[PDB]
Amino acid sequence: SPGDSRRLSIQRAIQSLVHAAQCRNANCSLPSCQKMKRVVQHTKGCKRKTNGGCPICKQLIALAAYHAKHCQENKCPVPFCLNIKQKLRQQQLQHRLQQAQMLRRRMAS
Ligand SMILES: [Zn+2]
Ligand SMILES: [Zn+2]
Ligand SMILES: [Zn+2]
Repeated sequence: SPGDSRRLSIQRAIQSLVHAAQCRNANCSLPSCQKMKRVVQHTKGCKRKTNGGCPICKQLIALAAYHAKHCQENKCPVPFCLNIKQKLRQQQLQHRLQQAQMLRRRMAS
């Protein structure tokens, strides 16, 4: 199916990013490693990242989002993973504040 196929592909890709983000063997021989490593090296070096429309970083922040939802790794070296977790904490802070606001409106004036 086209559904199972996309999912497979995304999960193979995230698995390869997780590998390549921490791989320190120039002697590594996983076929995907070399290309993913480069994309990861590039992000370390790219200052503008997505705010500046860099097309590589724009693609791996979308990949990291698929990854970060599940990631439990505290010092995760996948590019943008920490950012996506920050963004999620902040959505929750804001949600709590919406809940406070609801109670406050009820008592207001
Ligand atoms: Zn490797
Ligand atoms: Zn970039
Ligand atoms: Zn992560």
